[PDB]
Amino acid sequence: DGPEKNYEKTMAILQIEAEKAELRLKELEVRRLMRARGDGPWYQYPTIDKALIDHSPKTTPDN
Amino acid sequence: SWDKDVYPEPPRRTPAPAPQTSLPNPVTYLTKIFDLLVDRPVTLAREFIEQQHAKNRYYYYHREFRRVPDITECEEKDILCMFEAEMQWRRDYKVDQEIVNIIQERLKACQQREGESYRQNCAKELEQFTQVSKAFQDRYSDLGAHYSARKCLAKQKQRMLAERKAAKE
Repeated sequence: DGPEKNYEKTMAILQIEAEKAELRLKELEVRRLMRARGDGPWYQYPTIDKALIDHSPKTTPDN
Repeated sequence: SWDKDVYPEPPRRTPAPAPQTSLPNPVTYLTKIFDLLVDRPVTLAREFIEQQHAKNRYYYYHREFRRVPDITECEEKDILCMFEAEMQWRRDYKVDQEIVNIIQERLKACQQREGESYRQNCAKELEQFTQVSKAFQDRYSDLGAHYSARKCLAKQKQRMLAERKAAKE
């Protein structure tokens, strides 16, 4: 085939791979931030559900 | 066929034959025999094949590449532009190598042609080759096996910094 075909194919492959590398580094940074802050959807370790708490009148007035 | 400008061949100066001896030169008779028995049939065959070629006359063209932004005008991680520039640089590298080869061919042809007077009659060719050698070496040398356009850029930048330091002193 023509050389220009391989030229364009190389350009496309380079773009795809470079974008993949950018995304991988971005993912690593995002993961570190989320695991160090817990401010993202990832690494949300469970906590006690407030629904379990009962607010009905107890026996002793001072709870 | 080739460009005599690219491949300079000084005009031939063959001396006129002036025999001073009655004895017939064997070389002349041998050359006549060789012409008649070899050159003639060879030329006839060449003519026939040339006719055949003239019948089937087709042309092949020379591909020309447009200039592409150099690695200097390229972003840090712009792989597309970097690929374009690197391919351009490699093409220019090949062209420079071929230029060196052309000048070397000139030098060798001069060495043979001028015979014993080669030392005095090839000064221009030697100077040309020296210039081309210096330029090629400064541009492309010590880059390494994994040479790249970025490497030539780095070498040029280092050279320019050294030049600045020297000029400042």
